[PDB]
Amino acid sequence: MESEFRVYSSANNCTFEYVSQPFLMDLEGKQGNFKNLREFVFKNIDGYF
Amino acid sequence: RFASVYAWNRKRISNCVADYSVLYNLAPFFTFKCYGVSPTKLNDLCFTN
Repeated sequence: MESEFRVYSSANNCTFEYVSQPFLMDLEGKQGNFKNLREFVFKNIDGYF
Repeated sequence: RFASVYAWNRKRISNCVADYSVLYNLAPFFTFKCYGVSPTKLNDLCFTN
Protein backbone atom coordinates (compact mmCIF):
# COMPACT_ATOMS: atom_id res chain seq x y z
CA MET A 1 0.00 0.00 0.00
CA GLU A 2 1.04 3.60 -0.63
CA SER A 3 1.33 4.49 3.04
CA GLU A 4 3.02 7.66 4.34
CA PHE A 5 1.64 10.00 1.67
CA ARG A 6 2.67 13.10 3.68
CA VAL A 7 6.27 14.14 4.29
CA TYR A 8 6.00 17.92 4.91
CA SER A 9 3.38 19.77 6.94
CA SER A 10 3.81 22.96 4.88
CA ALA A 11 5.57 23.90 1.64
CA ASN A 12 8.55 26.04 2.66
CA ASN A 13 10.59 26.49 -0.54
CA CYS A 14 10.04 24.51 -3.75
CA THR A 15 11.92 25.52 -6.90
CA PHE A 16 11.41 23.16 -9.86
CA GLU A 17 8.42 21.18 -11.13
CA TYR A 18 8.31 18.95 -14.21
CA VAL A 19 5.61 16.97 -16.01
CA SER A 20 5.94 14.59 -18.96
CA GLN A 21 4.44 11.39 -20.31
CA PRO A 22 3.94 8.42 -17.96
CA PHE A 23 6.58 5.72 -18.15
CA LEU A 24 5.88 2.02 -18.77
CA MET A 25 4.53 1.22 -15.32
CA ASP A 26 4.07 -2.56 -15.20
CA LEU A 27 1.66 -3.54 -12.43
CA GLU A 28 2.98 -6.24 -10.07
CA GLY A 29 5.75 -8.36 -11.58
CA LYS A 30 7.24 -11.78 -12.14
CA GLN A 31 10.35 -13.32 -10.60
CA GLY A 32 12.83 -14.69 -13.13
CA ASN A 33 13.18 -14.13 -16.87
CA PHE A 34 14.27 -10.53 -16.35
CA LYS A 35 12.77 -9.30 -19.61
CA ASN A 36 13.19 -5.60 -18.80
CA LEU A 37 16.64 -4.45 -19.92
CA ARG A 38 16.81 -0.77 -18.96
CA GLU A 39 19.88 1.03 -20.32
CA PHE A 40 20.21 4.71 -19.41
CA VAL A 41 23.04 7.12 -20.20
CA PHE A 42 22.80 10.14 -17.89
CA LYS A 43 24.71 13.19 -19.12
CA ASN A 44 24.90 16.84 -18.10
CA ILE A 45 26.25 19.13 -20.83
CA ASP A 46 26.18 22.95 -20.44
CA GLY A 47 23.20 22.84 -18.06
CA TYR A 48 21.10 20.51 -20.18
CA PHE A 49 20.43 17.20 -18.42
CA ARG B 1 -7.47 36.31 -5.41
CA PHE B 2 -3.91 37.62 -5.26
CA ALA B 3 -1.42 37.38 -2.41
CA SER B 4 -0.43 40.13 0.03
CA VAL B 5 2.67 42.33 -0.14
CA TYR B 6 5.22 40.46 1.99
CA ALA B 7 3.61 37.08 1.17
CA TRP B 8 3.98 37.65 -2.58
CA ASN B 9 3.48 34.30 -4.29
CA ARG B 10 6.09 33.24 -6.84
CA LYS B 11 5.21 31.64 -10.18
CA ARG B 12 7.55 29.44 -12.21
CA ILE B 13 7.42 29.48 -16.02
CA SER B 14 9.51 27.01 -17.99
CA ASN B 15 9.47 24.98 -21.21
CA CYS B 16 6.51 26.73 -22.82
CA VAL B 17 5.79 29.27 -25.54
CA ALA B 18 4.76 32.58 -23.98
CA ASP B 19 2.38 34.93 -25.78
CA TYR B 20 2.48 38.68 -25.17
CA SER B 21 -0.10 39.35 -27.90
CA VAL B 22 -2.93 39.26 -25.34
CA LEU B 23 -1.03 41.95 -23.43
CA TYR B 24 -0.80 43.98 -26.67
CA ASN B 25 -3.90 43.16 -28.74
CA LEU B 26 -6.54 43.41 -26.01
CA ALA B 27 -8.20 46.80 -25.58
CA PRO B 28 -8.82 46.54 -21.78
CA PHE B 29 -5.03 46.73 -21.22
CA PHE B 30 -5.24 50.46 -20.54
CA THR B 31 -2.26 50.35 -18.14
CA PHE B 32 1.06 49.06 -19.53
CA LYS B 33 4.14 50.89 -18.27
CA CYS B 34 7.66 49.65 -19.06
CA TYR B 35 11.16 51.11 -18.93
CA GLY B 36 13.70 48.31 -18.44
CA VAL B 37 13.00 46.44 -21.69
CA SER B 38 11.42 47.35 -25.01
CA PRO B 39 7.62 47.01 -24.72
CA THR B 40 6.79 45.93 -28.28
CA LYS B 41 10.16 44.27 -28.99
CA LEU B 42 9.91 41.96 -25.96
CA ASN B 43 8.30 39.33 -28.21
CA ASP B 44 11.60 38.48 -29.91
CA LEU B 45 13.54 38.53 -26.61
CA CYS B 46 13.82 35.14 -24.92
CA PHE B 47 14.23 34.77 -21.16
CA THR B 48 15.67 31.76 -19.36
CA ASN B 49 12.72 31.76 -16.92
